Amino acid sequence: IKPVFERFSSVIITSGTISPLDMYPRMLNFKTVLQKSYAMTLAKKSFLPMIITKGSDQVAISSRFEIRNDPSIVRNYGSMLVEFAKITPDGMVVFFPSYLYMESIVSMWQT
Amino acid sequence: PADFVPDSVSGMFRSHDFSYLRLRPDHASRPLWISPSDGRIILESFSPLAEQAQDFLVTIAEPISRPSHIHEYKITAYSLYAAVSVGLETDDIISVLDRLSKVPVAESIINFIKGATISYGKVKLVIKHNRYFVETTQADILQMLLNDSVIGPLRIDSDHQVQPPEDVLEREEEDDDIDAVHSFEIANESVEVVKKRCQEIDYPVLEEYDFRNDHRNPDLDIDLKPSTQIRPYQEKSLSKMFGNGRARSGIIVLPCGAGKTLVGITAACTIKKSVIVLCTSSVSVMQWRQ
Amino acid sequence: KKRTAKKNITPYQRGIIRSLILTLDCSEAMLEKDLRPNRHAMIIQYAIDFVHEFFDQNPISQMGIIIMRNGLAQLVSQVSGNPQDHIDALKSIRKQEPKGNPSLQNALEMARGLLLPVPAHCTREVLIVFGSLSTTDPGDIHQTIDSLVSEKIRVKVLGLSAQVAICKELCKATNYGDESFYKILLDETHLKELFNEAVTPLPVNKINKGFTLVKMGFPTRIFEDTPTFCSCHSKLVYGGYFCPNCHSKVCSLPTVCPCCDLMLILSTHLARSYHHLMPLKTFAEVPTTEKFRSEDCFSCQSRFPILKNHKNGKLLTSSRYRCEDCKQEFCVDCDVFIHEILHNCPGCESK
Ligand SMILES: [Zn+2]
Ligand SMILES: [Zn+2]
Ligand SMILES: [Zn+2]
Ligand SMILES: [Zn+2]
Repeated sequence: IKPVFERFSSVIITSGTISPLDMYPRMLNFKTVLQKSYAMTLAKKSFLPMIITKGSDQVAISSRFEIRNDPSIVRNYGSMLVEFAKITPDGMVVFFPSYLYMESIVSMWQT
Repeated sequence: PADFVPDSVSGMFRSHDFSYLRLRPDHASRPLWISPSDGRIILESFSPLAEQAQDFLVTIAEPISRPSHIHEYKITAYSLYAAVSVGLETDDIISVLDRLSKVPVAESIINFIKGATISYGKVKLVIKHNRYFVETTQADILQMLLNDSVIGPLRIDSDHQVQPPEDVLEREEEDDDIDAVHSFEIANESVEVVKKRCQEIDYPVLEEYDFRNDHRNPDLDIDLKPSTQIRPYQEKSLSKMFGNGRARSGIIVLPCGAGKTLVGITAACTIKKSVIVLCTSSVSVMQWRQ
Repeated sequence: KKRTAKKNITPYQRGIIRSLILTLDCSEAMLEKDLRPNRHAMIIQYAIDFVHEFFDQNPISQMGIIIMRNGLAQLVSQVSGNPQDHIDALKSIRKQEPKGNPSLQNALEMARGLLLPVPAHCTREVLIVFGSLSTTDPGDIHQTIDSLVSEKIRVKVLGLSAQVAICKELCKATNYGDESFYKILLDETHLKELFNEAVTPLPVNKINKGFTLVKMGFPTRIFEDTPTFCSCHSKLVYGGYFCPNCHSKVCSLPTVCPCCDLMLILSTHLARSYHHLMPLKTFAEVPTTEKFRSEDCFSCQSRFPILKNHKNGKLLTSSRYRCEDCKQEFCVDCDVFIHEILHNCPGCESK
């Protein structure tokens, strides 16, 4: 980066996601002026972030254990996915943490 | 005996009167009517929290009556233990029941509910180095373990050992409560004495079954396949019996012939340790197997 | 604290004649457990209610019923003007159980085929009671939607507990763009009122379209009893009507003459229409402390007015919801009753 911050004078940084707004001055070693974040002023809820830590078995889940199978975790995720597929209208996404993870998971879901 | 009568003590707490019993002031504004002397819960249609009240009653007790207008309540010692293991707050549950139930909360019933909320299904049995010890996550469990004749007197002062927890776990206390808390190691002789004391002094401990800590038992020739049939009551019973993390030995009444042994097979595979199966008769054993 | 419609801003036009083709949904989805028996049983019950209501308030229209089972649209009642046939058809269905997936596309195409004979002055419509969260189409759908809007066929659908993008597009598309017709429900009572508001004719802001005089004639009841004889069902019926022109008997109905094919009505149907055309101004709720009016009802004689200074009670409100043009009071019950059942405003009639 250093050459551009050297060359240009007035630069901007913008994203719908940046956080925290101090790691970037640290890593990139550059001077800022206005490090502001904007709040979604909504007259309505409009979206429902959640943290589904425990499946039906009330068991803590993740991908952290391995890149592997542990049929408890697999069955838990599969239940999650299928009930969502029942409930949401057209259009849904998922984001597995890594490709091999998806390969194994879906293979043995099809199992 | 090594068992406590309270498990089968259900069938009491149904009797009252009108002179000593006063009209519940909440009777004027009470969506339900929890009859304490009779142990009943007359949850009429006026209750707006009827689902939650029924869930709480079924946890703590056995709802005998479920009429179209109002429900009924029955007392069950096993039901009391199940409610205690449910995990709901005792004081908050009592307050909610008093608010919804028009009848005032009875003294004896309130005391039983308070005892079941903490003591019932909430005993403390600490573990050190992945074994069974005399301690508790809560303060009461540690005091009981220290004052326990077998837990304390038979428990070595060493807080925890990995090898002692694996081998000796005052016997191998694989049926102890949650480990990794303030506790001390115990020997490998007399779990019979420990459970006898627990049932005699009425200590319902939230036991587990640390199968991976059963270092003495090699993992038997078990094929951990859940491909056998699974049923809603079967799976919910499995969820209840496995508890938290490690499984636990428990009692579940099941419809015989309706896949009763399926959950047992699943749990036996889950623990991956030495398990045996018993049916009624040897001919019935063969019939069930086939 | 009030929940009132501010103003009616199409009190000039409606579709008085109708041909509404209700299409139910009998598919595996409707078997879940959210409404008391199921989706399906409650749906059909309310459908019966709506059939009665709609054929009352619009007693000159027709109607046809369509199911969606196994991805197929199987007509269960020809487009007809006799409520009893449709009622019986629904009765029959309710004892039968759903299967397969809802094929919205097929139902749509079957309707568009079905409503072709309906003449220009008559107005078309469909009412999808869509219950599921998917469709299964054997063709392009936007093709069909385009054909629809080409054939001037408004569509209103009542989704169950979700919002489906394609349905929203569908309603927004046929109804001249103005999206208000994809209302979906959140409660059973909401559902009852949903059907109720589906009963009335449907204005938004009508484009200037062809308005056409329609020939019709009124019958005269018959007298004889033993001479029982019918020309619309070929039975013996102890006495009926006479087409003024065809001059043949016709069993009791607002039906179309089965001999010379002209519409038959008495007038009371036209009276219902009149009621729908030009309704009243919504009755105003009088100011709590500024009313100083008579302490009674007017149409009725109720004693529910006020309480005169009671800390919070009098501070609440003054039940004097009073209509505008006649400027006379009316208790809440009287106003509800006037604006629901009979639309001649009591005082506003009298002057
Ligand atoms: Zn006839
Ligand atoms: Zn005629
Ligand atoms: Zn009145
Ligand atoms: Zn008036």
